[PDB]
Amino acid sequence: EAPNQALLRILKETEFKKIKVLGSGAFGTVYKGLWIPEGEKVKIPVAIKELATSPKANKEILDEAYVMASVDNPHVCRLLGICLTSTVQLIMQLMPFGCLLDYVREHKDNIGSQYLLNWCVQIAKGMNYLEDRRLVHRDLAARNVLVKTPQHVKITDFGRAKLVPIKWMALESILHRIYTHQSDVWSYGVTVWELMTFGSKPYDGIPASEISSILEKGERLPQPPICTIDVYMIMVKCWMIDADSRPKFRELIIEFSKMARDPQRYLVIQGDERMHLPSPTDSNFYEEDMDDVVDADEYLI
Ligand SMILES: CO[C@H]1CCN(c2nccc(Nc3cc4c(cn3)nc(C)n4C(C)C)n2)C[C@H]1F
Repeated sequence: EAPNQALLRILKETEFKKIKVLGSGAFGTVYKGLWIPEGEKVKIPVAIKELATSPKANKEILDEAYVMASVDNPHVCRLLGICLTSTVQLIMQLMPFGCLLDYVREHKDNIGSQYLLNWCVQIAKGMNYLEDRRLVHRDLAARNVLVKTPQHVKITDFGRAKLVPIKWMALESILHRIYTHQSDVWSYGVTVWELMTFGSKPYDGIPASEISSILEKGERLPQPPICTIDVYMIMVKCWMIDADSRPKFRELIIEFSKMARDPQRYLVIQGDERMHLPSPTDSNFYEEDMDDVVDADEYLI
């Protein structure tokens, strides 16, 4: 197929400063930082993913760097560059509000129908872009959707993307390890369920080995209280046994968009419309020298 002419930017260690730790797991650690390129007079807020050195872990991060440097969409996280130190670090855009999963849990009392439905549209747009680029995510979940601003979310975590999270997986994937854009649609349905329930764990208490049998019988995630039959019906269609019967991401963009034009007809939330989240039109929305700071989305070379 088509040659991948994406540019892999090699960044000097001296061009960026680690500020604090954002998260730490088995992979290594993610830091909040600033990237001050060449003689540009710009400070770009960045997230630095730093890898111990084992030949296997270095290949896995370079496989993720390959995919992440090959995407370019407002609703997908792109790789700004890599730094070749003794460790190997991925330079990414800072998503200051973290993962959408923790965001819905921490801010449920100020999350209205407008925000929820717009997030669904944005995720479907990012996913439809990945489809255009012939990329199967294989790990779509609310934990892997990051928040740039409460009004702007992006799909990330390409560590499993190709051309195991059982409770988010399609039945063909659990049983036969078959991954399609239609298996991503199933994971999209589960992600929406996570948003609509304000961060509830799917099939809470049920062990992962029991899921495949539960799905085969016909058991699915329940109707969230805020969901009208209109929204639940969509989630349900993402969980059909026949992958081809499931909606396409382009149809999900359309369906969630029609709904986002009249959000209270499709999601029933007490106190909705009187709820407000931070916006770039708020005071003190934007610690260091705030001079010459530019978001990665506006920094293009
Ligand atoms: C497991 O590795 C993950 C780490 C998170 N990730 C990612 N992609 C693109 C941008 C980005 N930036 C980013 C990540 C942040 C963040 C601010 N900005 N605050 C927190 C708490 N986190 C994560 C650790 C979830 N983070 C995708 C993968 F790199």
